[PDB]
Amino acid sequence: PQSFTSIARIGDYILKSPVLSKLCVPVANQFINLAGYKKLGLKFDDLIAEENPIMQTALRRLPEDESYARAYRIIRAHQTELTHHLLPRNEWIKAQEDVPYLLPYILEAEAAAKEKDELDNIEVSK
Amino acid sequence: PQSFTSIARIGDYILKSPVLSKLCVPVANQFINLAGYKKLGLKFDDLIAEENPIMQTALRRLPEDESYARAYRIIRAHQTELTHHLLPRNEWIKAQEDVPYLLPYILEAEAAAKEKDELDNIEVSK
Amino acid sequence: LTVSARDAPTKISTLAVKVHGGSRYATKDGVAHLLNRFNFQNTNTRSALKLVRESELLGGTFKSTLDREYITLKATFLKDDLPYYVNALADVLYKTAFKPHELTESVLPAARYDYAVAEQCPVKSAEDQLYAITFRKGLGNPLLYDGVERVSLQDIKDFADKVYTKENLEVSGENVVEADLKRFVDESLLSTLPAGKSLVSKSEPKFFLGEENRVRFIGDSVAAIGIPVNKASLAQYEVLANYLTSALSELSGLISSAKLDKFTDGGLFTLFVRDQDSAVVSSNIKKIVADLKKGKDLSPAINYTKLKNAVQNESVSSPIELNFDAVKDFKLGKFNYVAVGDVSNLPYLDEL
Amino acid sequence: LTVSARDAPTKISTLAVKVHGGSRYATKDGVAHLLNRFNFQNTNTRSALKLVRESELLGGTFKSTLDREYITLKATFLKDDLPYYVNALADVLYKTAFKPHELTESVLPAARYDYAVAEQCPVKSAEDQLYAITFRKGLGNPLLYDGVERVSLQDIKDFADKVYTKENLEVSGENVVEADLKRFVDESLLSTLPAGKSLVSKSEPKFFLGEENRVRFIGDSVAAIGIPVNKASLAQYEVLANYLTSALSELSGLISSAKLDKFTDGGLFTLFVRDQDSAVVSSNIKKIVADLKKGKDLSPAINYTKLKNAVQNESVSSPIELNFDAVKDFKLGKFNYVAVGDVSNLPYLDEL
Amino acid sequence: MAFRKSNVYLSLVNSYIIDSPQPSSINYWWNMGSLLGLCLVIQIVTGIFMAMHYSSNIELAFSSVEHIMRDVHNGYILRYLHANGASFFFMVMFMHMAKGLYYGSYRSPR
Amino acid sequence: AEVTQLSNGIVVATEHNPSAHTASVGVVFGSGAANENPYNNGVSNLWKNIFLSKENSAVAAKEGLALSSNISRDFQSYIVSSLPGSTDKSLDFLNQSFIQQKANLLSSSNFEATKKSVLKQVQDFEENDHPNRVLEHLHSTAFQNTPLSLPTRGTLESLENLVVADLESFANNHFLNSNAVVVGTGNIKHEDLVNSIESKNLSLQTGTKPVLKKKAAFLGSEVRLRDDTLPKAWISLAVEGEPVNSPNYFVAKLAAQIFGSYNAFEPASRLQGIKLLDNIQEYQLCDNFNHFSLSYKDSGLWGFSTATRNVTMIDDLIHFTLKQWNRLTISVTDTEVERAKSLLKLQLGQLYESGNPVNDANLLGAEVLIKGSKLSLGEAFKKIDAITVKDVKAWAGKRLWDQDIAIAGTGQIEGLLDYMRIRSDMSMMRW
Ligand code: HEM
Repeated sequence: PQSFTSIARIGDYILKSPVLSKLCVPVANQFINLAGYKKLGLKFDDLIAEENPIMQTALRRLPEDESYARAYRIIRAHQTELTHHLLPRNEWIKAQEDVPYLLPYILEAEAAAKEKDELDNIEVSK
Repeated sequence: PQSFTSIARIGDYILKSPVLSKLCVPVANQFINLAGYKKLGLKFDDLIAEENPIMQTALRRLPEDESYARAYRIIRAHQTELTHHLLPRNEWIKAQEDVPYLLPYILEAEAAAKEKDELDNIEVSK
Repeated sequence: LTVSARDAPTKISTLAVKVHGGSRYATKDGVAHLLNRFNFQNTNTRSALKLVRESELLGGTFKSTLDREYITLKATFLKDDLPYYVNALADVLYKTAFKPHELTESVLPAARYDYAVAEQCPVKSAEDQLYAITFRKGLGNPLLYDGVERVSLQDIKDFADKVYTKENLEVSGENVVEADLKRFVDESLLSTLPAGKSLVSKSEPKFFLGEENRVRFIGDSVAAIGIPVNKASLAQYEVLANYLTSALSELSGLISSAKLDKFTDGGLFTLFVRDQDSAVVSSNIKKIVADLKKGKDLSPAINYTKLKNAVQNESVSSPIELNFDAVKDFKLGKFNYVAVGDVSNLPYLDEL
Repeated sequence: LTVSARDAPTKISTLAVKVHGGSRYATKDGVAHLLNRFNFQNTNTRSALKLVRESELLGGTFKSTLDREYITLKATFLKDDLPYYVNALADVLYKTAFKPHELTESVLPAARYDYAVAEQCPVKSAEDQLYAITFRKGLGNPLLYDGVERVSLQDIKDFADKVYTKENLEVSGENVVEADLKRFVDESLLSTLPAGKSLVSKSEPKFFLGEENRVRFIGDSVAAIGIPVNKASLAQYEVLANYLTSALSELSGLISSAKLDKFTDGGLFTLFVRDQDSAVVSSNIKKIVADLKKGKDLSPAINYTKLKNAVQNESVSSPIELNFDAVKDFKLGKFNYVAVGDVSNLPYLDEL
Repeated sequence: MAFRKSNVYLSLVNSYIIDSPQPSSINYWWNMGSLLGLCLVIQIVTGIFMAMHYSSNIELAFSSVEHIMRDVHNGYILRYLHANGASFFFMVMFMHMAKGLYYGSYRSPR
Repeated sequence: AEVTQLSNGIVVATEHNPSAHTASVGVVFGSGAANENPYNNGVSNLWKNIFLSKENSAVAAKEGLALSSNISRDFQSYIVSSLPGSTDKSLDFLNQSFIQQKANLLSSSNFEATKKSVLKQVQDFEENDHPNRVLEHLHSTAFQNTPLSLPTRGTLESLENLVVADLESFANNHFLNSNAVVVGTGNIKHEDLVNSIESKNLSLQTGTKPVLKKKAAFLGSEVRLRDDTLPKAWISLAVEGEPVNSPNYFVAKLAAQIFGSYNAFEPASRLQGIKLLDNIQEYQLCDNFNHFSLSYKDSGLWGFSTATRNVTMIDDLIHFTLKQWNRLTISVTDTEVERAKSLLKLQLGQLYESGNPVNDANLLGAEVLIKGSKLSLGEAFKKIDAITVKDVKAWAGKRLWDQDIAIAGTGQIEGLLDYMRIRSDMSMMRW
């Protein structure tokens, strides 16, 4: 419901400014570590809702190895929440490997769709 | 509901004995031209119900010319029953061209399915 | 009609009828494959269902295979059911029904399946292309029907009563006594076949040398060489086959397969190198022919090829008794070539 | 970069960029067709959607086609929008994005469709088989990608970096001024290309004569003969083509189509006779070569092929001016042959 | 194919309550819909077997309810099942709605 | 006619078929791919390919021999087939290059090349041989954590850490003389064979192979290696069957032959006497299936292995063939019993009598290793025709009614419903 270019421009304006970064990035790190999606063995790019067309194109444009690892991480999250346990301490997703592997694909897909809807409502000189 | 081998057996026994033939075929000819399926431009073997497996295989084994002529006769009967008329006197199916064309395929298909039914209910001597 | 059987003190017998009706004698191509897939079907007396079910109750198995020369009709049964299977093979040789409704329903999907299976292997395509470039329209008709030349039902009927004649076929078998088999082949409807002409002609079938074909194919690449051989030089090339695909050579790791197809009149020695990469096919077939163009000594492979030909002529009914002791050496002359697959990265006949 | 065009006081212009990157210069086979289908995809600045919709609003169209030698990028526009289309062709030559998601979604289905279309027609199959048996790995690479050699995005990127260089291409145009087009090919992104090596070879491409290919095909039967011609014998075979597919000969009722494909080195004169029937194609191509092996008069065809050469040369702007007056007679020598379709009823090379 | 997938009513019952593919990780909050269906059937059944005795005048409404409570056989059971299953119906419905607006099943595909 | 004699060490078993040509002498050991731990696995296949290597096969081919080998789940065999007048050459070759010193076979050039070729062909088997690998995964999950669970070819992860020390330890621990049986098929007489084994002294060792601690126990399990790249869906489910030297062995093979094997594209296998082919032939629910009955030394399997291109109706195929399995216990007829009796006699005759004298050598070596003497083709036929319908019903109530199954699948098998439905569709409520 919120396009990722909006979140990207807000987040890049927060990160590249000095006075906001070191005062909002520690509370963001503590919020991510308090959310507890890493204890189920999940990066954040599995958590994103998929029933957009943008996420469908971004998941069909994924490479064929990251797609297999993503399907395994989702299935392991399903099973280890089915057992109402957590993954052991050796299989938690560490903070060094929560890289965005899907966000460049979603940014290029939403930029393509935004350019398409911008071109469909164009106005020539009247 | 009634197998065509039984109809063919009773009909052959009525036909090829000369006492019953000259008594049974004139009332049969009068019953056929009183029925009125020839005024719509139809042979008889279009009238048979096509929703048995025997009739479905007997239609899929039909040759390519008689299948197209059969489809045209069925569609023309549909249309001239829709307009609540009859076909004109030139386009009535004459009695000499009311040839049974589907009946050998029906007889051999029901003979094959019948032989399957009594081959899988067979018993060796015990 | 030559009845040639032998006895053994065992339980399971086989009865086979071999006709000379492969794609050597097909008028249109793919007609022999349609007749071979057509064989054990509806007779004018009983069905293809009644025959299969009552023979399974009697304990046997029908089969019909097809190679370049023969059509083989085999029946494997328990030993005390000989006259029923003799009468069944005579029934199916005489009076098959030949209906269009079973031509389209049962014969053509089986032919399409067998053609797709033999197409998806890249070595059978090279083998029949090697046949088609060695012998043009003798043995070089394609083995299987593929929808190129449209075959009717009337062509199948004409070919069937051309080939299913009494002087053409002969009946063999394992674990049957010859007296009861010769007494059951007579008092039958195998003796009342039309006594047509035998179809084999015994002079050598006019080969062509120094010809190349290049077939484009997605998958794995093969390169095949093929030498048409006479009847006198059959032993030397049989020793060469059992020497090349054996541990006596250093060329066994390169050659994936090598075999001599034998016939009455002559044969064809074929050699396939298959890989998934294609520079290895190029270097392998270059090494193979560049080492075979020098003289190889074939006398160490004589006892081994006597073993291999005893064990391969074990169960066939057509034993050719080759001598294998006038063999001393081999030097390759001219040879047909076919390259299937990644065809631009494969060497030509001038490069070999 | 030799940009040179011509002018005429009219409305609709075109501007073409011819690079030397056809199937002749492809490293792997099927690379050039994938680059040609990859041509008008998204660049690094603007997309392939914005370019199409914005150029439709500005009144023009793009195209990208591929012969055996050239890849030509064409733009047809209204005359008052020259520098936009020059900058669009410069951007699409310089900075195509080369995305794998644009490889598998948008380019591979188009290449699959075009290969299926050019494969379901038996004349193009005969033509490329005749090319591939005349010239082996030079001009005779296959024109379209079929998947036999697996090529992915890195080979397409390296081939585009090899062929999209400055001294390789030429720039043509109709209904543009020459001075401001020369000013607009500068001030641009086309002069900042790497000044790479030219790709055209001056040697004549080493043909092979007397070779025959026979490819099995479902549908119509095509017999095609093919003669590689030099640069001195170009006029004689051009007037032979325009004498054979004309009313002057007795043979245009038999010959479906005959054409001479010209190049800077030499050329290839191909002759296709096709039908549903195969004995018709047999007797036809036998009559064609049995009459062409005698001497044919080529004197009444001279003015007619001057007409046909003018109507064929005004379309392109790389005209090879033949003088057409040193031609007297024709006598056929050695020729390559290809038979597509119902092959077992088609004549072989020593039967002709 | 099977008769539970071929027959038209049994194909509906099959595709809804037999082999309808449910996600593998749903907890006990997703059973509230089955509970609401059961309790709706309970309300309808006890309501019919009370409306066979309830007369809806102004002189006979409360008197007929206390006639159900006192004289008909096991009528106290029926009236307390209706009047308490309505409260349990609304509490399981509130749990259904709160699960739906907590787990984000108001979102884009439903 | 299948004579067996115990010598000083070894047991000699032979059968003399005087009409066959190639007489075939070899030794068959009773230690297959279920007599080791899962870490040295594939040492049996590695020994087979060491014996079949270029050095050994060139030495055997210069003299006129042709080597053979076959590794199975309790017996492994080494067969030197030969011409009938030349079997003392076979015997002293098998003595001089397998039973005595093997230092020509076990140096690190031939062993390195053999190990590399074995690694390549095992990974080519794992990728590109799909029904055999799911029968192997069925064996690996049915008898798991128990020595019958092992792969025959060996796994890749437990084959790259094998050296000549493993092969020498296995040849010291399992290539014994109270574990070996020498066999002769083809046309050698019995007494010239033992005369040539007792003239030249042939004895491998003296000791006894180590006995296992854990017997083969079935564990009802499930596994799925779903690779949706593949075009088909190869699944195979199986229950615990009766082992060898069990009284309910031939009734297990007969109950397999009741349902037979099928092939959807051949027009002569679509007309068989199976009741399942009137359920799986109107929507074409499968391409082939074959009901095996494997009987190893301690236990064995019983089930069917299929392949399906119609990957949406997998559960219907499973449900239909499992209802046909319950028809064995409740209402099996007698015409199915007699059809399977004649077809089982035909199949065992096609297995025991054939042209190749090395398959007879392997079968004779196995059933003389486990039993002690070979029962003939006549006694097997008598034990087959002594089977009534009530024996099949008793065995089917014993081993097929509501028993634990083990499933192994690959390909597009999401349409395969998961385990408890397949387990509790092995027992119906009496219709
Ligand atoms: C949606 C489901 C239903 C709900 C939530 C519901 C709720 C209620 C409630 C709260 C009452 C008042 C009980 C009291 O006095 O405290 C009531 C009364 C009543 N309901 Fe329903 N009802 C439902 C369905 C039905 C249906 C379908 C019928 C008819 C068949 C019915 C018949 C009655 C009757 C007769 C009364 C009269 C008073 C009594 O005897 O309880 N109900 N209902």
